[PDB]
Amino acid sequence: MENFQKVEKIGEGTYGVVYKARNKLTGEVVALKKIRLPSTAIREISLLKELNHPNIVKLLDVIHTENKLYLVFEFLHQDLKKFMDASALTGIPLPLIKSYLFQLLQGLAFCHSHRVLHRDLKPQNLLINTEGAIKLADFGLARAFGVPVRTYTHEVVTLWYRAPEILLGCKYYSTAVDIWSLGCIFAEMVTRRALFPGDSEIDQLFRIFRTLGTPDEVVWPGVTSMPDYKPSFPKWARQDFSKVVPPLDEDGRSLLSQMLHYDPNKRISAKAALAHPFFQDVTKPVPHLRL
Ligand SMILES: Cc1nc(C)c(-c2ccnc(Nc3ccc(N(C)C)c(Cl)c3)n2)s1
Repeated sequence: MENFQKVEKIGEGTYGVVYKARNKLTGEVVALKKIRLPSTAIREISLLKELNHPNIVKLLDVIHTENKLYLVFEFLHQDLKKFMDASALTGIPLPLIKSYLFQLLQGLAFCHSHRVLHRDLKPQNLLINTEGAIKLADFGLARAFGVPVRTYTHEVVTLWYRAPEILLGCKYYSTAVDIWSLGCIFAEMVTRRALFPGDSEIDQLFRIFRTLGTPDEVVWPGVTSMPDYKPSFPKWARQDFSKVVPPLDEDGRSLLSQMLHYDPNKRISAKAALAHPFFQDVTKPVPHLRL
């Protein structure tokens, strides 16, 4: 770590704090994730160094030294969260929303083809550059490790993009959890409001049920047998997407509805989503970035 000079803090994840830093050997600026503290973890994270794609933030190095684990990522100039906040008065242009969703589906189709799941997509780990690219950052493992950031900071775990199977206690979930999260982020880019801003696990689940209807065996076979399912859940009727994401057109609303299917087996895959008619006229616009 003597080779890196911290510039400023740029983020706080669930298990690590992220800094902008300078590599003293090469002169390059990087994003450095510091995890406060497992051999299986070192091996699995090292496998992520091989997972290279245009829509994935490059994991440059894994440094294991003195009861800390440092992840060195390529540096991108802004996150989607800052861009959405900066665009709150005007809205992100629909062609740019479509480009970003298309690129993130390309990134997910690639990592899902290598049986790599993100598991915690959110605007703070979607990174953009001045050329119009957007990239997925910091893929999570199935087994969590290290001191959680919430125990030594004022930061809280966001549940807003969590798939309903995770909230209902499925421990052997699929790549469909990332498609759900991405659908939630797509709706938030379009409407400029989070789709399901829950502040507890039950509030998160009941916000999903109030919009999409309480799931039952008809729409989700096996839902009533899931670990955290309760027959005492209130029964809410489903709402129309025309109410949930105006002014999205019918192709975008149909795609979103397929990304938000309750049954993970019915939920569209990233590969199938790339072929959706919504992307017939996709382009790659330039964002207006204030850095
Ligand atoms: C939570 C995160 N995890 C990672 C690994 C992150 C990462 C990876 C690569 N580049 C960047 N850049 C970046 C992020 C945020 C900001 N401001 C707007 C908060 C900036 Cl100015 C740059 N962040 S951000």
